[PDB]
Amino acid sequence: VDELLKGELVPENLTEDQKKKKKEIMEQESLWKNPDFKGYNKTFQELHQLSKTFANNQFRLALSNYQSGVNTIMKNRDWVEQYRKEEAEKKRLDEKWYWQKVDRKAREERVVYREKMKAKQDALNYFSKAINHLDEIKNPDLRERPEFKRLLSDVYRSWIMAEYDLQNLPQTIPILELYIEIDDNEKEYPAHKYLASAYSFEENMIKKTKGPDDMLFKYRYKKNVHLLRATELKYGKDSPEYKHIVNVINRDEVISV
Amino acid sequence: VDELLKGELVPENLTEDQKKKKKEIMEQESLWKNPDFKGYNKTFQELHQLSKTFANNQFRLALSNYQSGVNTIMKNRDWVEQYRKEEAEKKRLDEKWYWQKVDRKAREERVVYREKMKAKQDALNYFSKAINHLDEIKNPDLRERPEFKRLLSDVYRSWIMAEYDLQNLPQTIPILELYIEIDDNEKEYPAHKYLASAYSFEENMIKKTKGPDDMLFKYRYKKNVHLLRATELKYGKDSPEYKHIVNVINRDEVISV
Amino acid sequence: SEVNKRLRLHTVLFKMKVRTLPHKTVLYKGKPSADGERCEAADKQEAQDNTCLHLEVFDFVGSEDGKSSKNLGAKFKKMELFFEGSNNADPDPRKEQPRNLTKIRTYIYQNNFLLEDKVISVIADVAPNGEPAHNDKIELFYQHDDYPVWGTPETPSEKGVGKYILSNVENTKSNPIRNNFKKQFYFKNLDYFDKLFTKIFDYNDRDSNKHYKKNVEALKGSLKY
Amino acid sequence: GLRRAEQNTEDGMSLIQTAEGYLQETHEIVQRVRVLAVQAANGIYSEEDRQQIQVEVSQLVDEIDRIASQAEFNKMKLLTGAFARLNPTASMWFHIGANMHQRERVYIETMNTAALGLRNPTVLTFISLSTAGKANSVIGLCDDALRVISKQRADLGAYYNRMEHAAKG
Amino acid sequence: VSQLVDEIDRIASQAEFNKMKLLTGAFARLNPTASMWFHIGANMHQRERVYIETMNTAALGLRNPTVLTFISLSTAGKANSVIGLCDDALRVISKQRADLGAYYNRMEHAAKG
Repeated sequence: VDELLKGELVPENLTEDQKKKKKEIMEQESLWKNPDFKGYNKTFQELHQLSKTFANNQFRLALSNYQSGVNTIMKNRDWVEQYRKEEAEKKRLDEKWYWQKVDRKAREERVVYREKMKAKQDALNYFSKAINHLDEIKNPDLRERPEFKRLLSDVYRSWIMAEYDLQNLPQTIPILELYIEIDDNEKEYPAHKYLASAYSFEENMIKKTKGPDDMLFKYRYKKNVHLLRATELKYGKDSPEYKHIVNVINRDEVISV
Repeated sequence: VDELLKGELVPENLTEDQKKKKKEIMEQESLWKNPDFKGYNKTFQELHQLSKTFANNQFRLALSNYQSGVNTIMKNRDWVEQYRKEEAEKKRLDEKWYWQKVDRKAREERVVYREKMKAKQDALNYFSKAINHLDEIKNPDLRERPEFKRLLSDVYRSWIMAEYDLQNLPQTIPILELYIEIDDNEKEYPAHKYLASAYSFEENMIKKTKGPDDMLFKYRYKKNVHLLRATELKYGKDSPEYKHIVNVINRDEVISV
Repeated sequence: SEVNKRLRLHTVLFKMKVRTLPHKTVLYKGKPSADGERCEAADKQEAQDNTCLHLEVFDFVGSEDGKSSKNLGAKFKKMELFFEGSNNADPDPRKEQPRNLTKIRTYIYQNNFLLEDKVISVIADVAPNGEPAHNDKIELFYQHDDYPVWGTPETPSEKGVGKYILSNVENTKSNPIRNNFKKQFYFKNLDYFDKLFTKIFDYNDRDSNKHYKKNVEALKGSLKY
Repeated sequence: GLRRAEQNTEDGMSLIQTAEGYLQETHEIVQRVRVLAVQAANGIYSEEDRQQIQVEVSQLVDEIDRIASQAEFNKMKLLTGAFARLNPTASMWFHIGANMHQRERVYIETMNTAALGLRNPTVLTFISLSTAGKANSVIGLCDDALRVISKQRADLGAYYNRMEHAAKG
Repeated sequence: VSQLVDEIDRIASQAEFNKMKLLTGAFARLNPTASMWFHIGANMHQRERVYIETMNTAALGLRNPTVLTFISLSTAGKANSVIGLCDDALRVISKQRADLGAYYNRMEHAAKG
C-alpha cells in the first residue's frame, strides 16, 4: 500500500441538483469575467486556500522538495563509496613507511567528513521547505487522508535524521513529539531512541550551565520515559535488556521511601 | 540537388482568363502612370511585401551577406597558413638560445589569435545582416521552399560557429534551437554538441550567481537532453560511449527511490 | 511515425518492480476503469492482470521565472499505454515480447490560480498500431474553465470545443491545423514519453546489476584473512 | 524644466550618497569578523576561548541586520530589498529630464545577513566561530560577503558618477 | 562604463532645441531626415545649411550598430584594444565641435555685416 504511488493528496473529478448549481455559477462567472481583477479585500479570495486544488498543489510542492532532499543524502552516499574506491586503486609510488599511510588515511577521513556535512546541510534546507508547504493546508479533512499522513511522517523522519547529524539535537525534540502522534509512529523504537539522546543533551546543558532544577527534572523525566519505551519496543518487556534499563533508570531518578 | 545553384528563392515569371486579367490590369496601371506618385497610406503598398519579387531580392541580399562572411573566414585561414609559412622560413641570425625561439613562437601565436578573433567578428557582422534579411520575408509559401531552408540553415550554422568563437555561448541557444527545427537538422550531432556546451554555460552562471533552483534545473535538464542526443547520433544507443554518458547524467540529475 | 511500434516494447515494466523514479515523476500499473477512459491503480504492481502503464510528470506554474514555490498554480502531463490480453506466465520481466496497443491516452493539464485560468487537454489514439494514417480514430478533448462539461461532443456551430476527433478539423494550406498538430505537438509528445519509458526500465534494470555485484564484493572481504 | 531636473538630479545623488554611506559601516564589521575568524582557526584556543569570540560575532551579526532595517531616505527603506532587480516591491526612478519620459532607474540590492550569506534565508541560523573547523570555513564566507558589499558600493558609486555628469550637463 | 555608455545614449536622445532633436542624426550629411536652413538675408534665396552628425554610442563606435553590444573593459586584452576605440571616439567628437565652431564663427561674421 504505497500512499505516494499516485503522487497526489486527493483525487478530483455527481448529483443532478448539484450539477445544476455548477452550471449556473459557471454562467455567472462568464458574465463577470475579468482576468485583471484584483481584490482589495482578500478575505473572499483567501477562500481558495480551502480548495482541493490548492491543497493538491501544496502537497505536490512539498513532495517535490522531499525528493530533492533525499536525493542529496543518497547521491552523497554514492560519492563517499566511489571516493574511497578510487583512492585504494591509485599507485602510491612514494610511501615506504607506516606513518605515511596513517597520514594519507587521515586526509581521506576529513575529505569524507567535509562532503557529508555539506550534503546534510543541503538536505535540511530542502526538507525545511517541504515542512512549510505541508503546514499551509487549512482543511482538517484533507490533513487526515492517508496520502498526507504518509508524506508528513516521511518528511519529519528525513528532517530529524539530517538534523541529528548536524548535532542540532534540541531542535529534534519538537519535531519528534509531533512525529510520534501520527498513525502508529509511537510504536517505532527509533523514534524513542532519538528522543532518548536528544533529551539527554538537554539535561547535560542544564547541568553544565546550572539552570533550574525544575527544567533539570523535566528533561531527565522525559529522557528516562523514552529510553524505557524504546527499550520495550525493541527487546520486549521483562527482558534482560529491559531489566538492565530499569535498574539504570531507577538509579537515575528519585524514589521516595 | 543544389538549392543555391539556382541562385533564387523562387523563379517568377497561363490561363487565358488569367492572361485577360493581367492585360486589363496593366492597362489600368498605364492610365494612372505617375512615377512620382508616393502614397500617404502605407497599407496598400505594403501588400508588395507579399510579392515574389520582394522575397527574391531579399534572398539575393541575404545570400550576398553570406558569401561575404564566408570569404572573411576562408581568407583568414589562407593568411594564417601563409603567416606561419613566412615565420619559419626567414633567417634568424640573432637567435641562438632556447627561450629566444620560444618567445618568438609566442609572438606569432598572439598575432594569429588577434587576426582570427578579428575575422570572426568581421564575418559575424555579415551573418547577422543575413539573419535579419531573411526574417522579414512575409510570404509563408516561400519560407517552405528548398532554397529558403538551405540558406536559412547555412546562415544559422555559420553565425553559430562564429558566435561560439567569440565565447557568446548564451546567445547561440535561441539560434541553435531554430536550427534543429528545419528539415532533418535535428539528426546532426554538431548541433546537439553545441547545445550541451551552451546550456552548461547557462548552468554555470546560475550556480555561480546563486540563482533560483528552477532555472538551475531547467538548464541542467536541457544540458543532459542534448548531451545524450549527441552521443546517440554519433555512437548509437547502447554503445560504450552511450552507456558512459548515461552514468554521467544519472549522477548529475535528481532521482528518487 | 513508427513511434507507436516502439511504445509496444515498453510492456517489460509490468513484471518489473519500479523503485527508481526521476524527480516529479509518477508511474504505476493497473487495469482499465469503467468505459476504459483511464487506468485504475492495482493493489499489486507485480500481478499479471495489469495491462495499463501510467506515466505522469507534474510541474508548477511560474517555474520559468523561479517562482515555483509561490504556489501560483499546478500543471501535469501524463500518458497512458493500453494493452490487450494478459501478460506472459514467466515472472521474469526481461524476456517479454512487444504487444499491440489498444489506445494511447495523452492528458495535458495547466491551471493558473492567479488568473483563474485552467486548460485541460485529453488526446486518445484508439488505433495506435495497425494503420499509418488513422486520423478518424484519434480523439481530442479540450476544456477551459470547466466548459464544456466532460464528454460533450463537438457541434458544427462551435468547432473545436469539447470532445471531437482529429478528422473533424481541416488541413488546408491556409490553416494547416493537422500538419502543425503532428509536427509541433504529437510527434514530440510521443518521443519524450518513449525515451522516458526506456529511461525508467534502464534505471531499474541497472538496480539488479548492482545487487548482484554487491554480494560478490562482500564475499571478497574474506580474502584478507 | 531644466532647472527642476537639475534639482531632481541633486536629490538623486543625495539618495544614492546616503545609501552608500550606510554600507561603509557594513563593510567594516565584516572585516572585523574576518580577522576574528583567522584568530579562532588556530588550534591553541579552548572551547571557552572561541566562545568569547562568538559573543562578538553575535553582536556584530545583529548590527548588520539593524543597518539594513533602519537605513532610510525620506521614510523609505533602501537596504531591505524593496529596490532590488529580480523581485522588487518598488521602483526608484529619477526624473532627470525636462520632458515626459526622461527618467532613470536605480537598483539597491538586499544588504542584510541573509543576503550576504552570513545567515540561512530559511533556517535563519547565522555563522558561528565557536569551533576551529567552523572558523576556517567562515574565512571564505567573509571573503564572499566582502565582495558582495564591495560590488554594491561600486554600483552605487557608478550611479553617482553618471548623475554627476547629467547634473553638470 | 555600463552607466557611462548609457549616459552618452541619453545625451543624444534628449538633446533638443525648440522640441527638435539635434544629436540623433536628423541633420546629418549622408542620410538626413530633416534639413536645418538659416535664412541670413533679406531676399528670397539667402540661406545656408548646417550639418550635425550622429553623436550616440553607435556612431562614436562604442557599441556595435547591429548586435547592439558595446565595448567591455572586463578583460586586459579587450581593455587594451578599447584605448584605440576611445582615442578614435574623441577624435570624432573633436571634429564635430570643430565643425559647429566654424558655423558659429561664420554666423558671427554674417551677423556683423
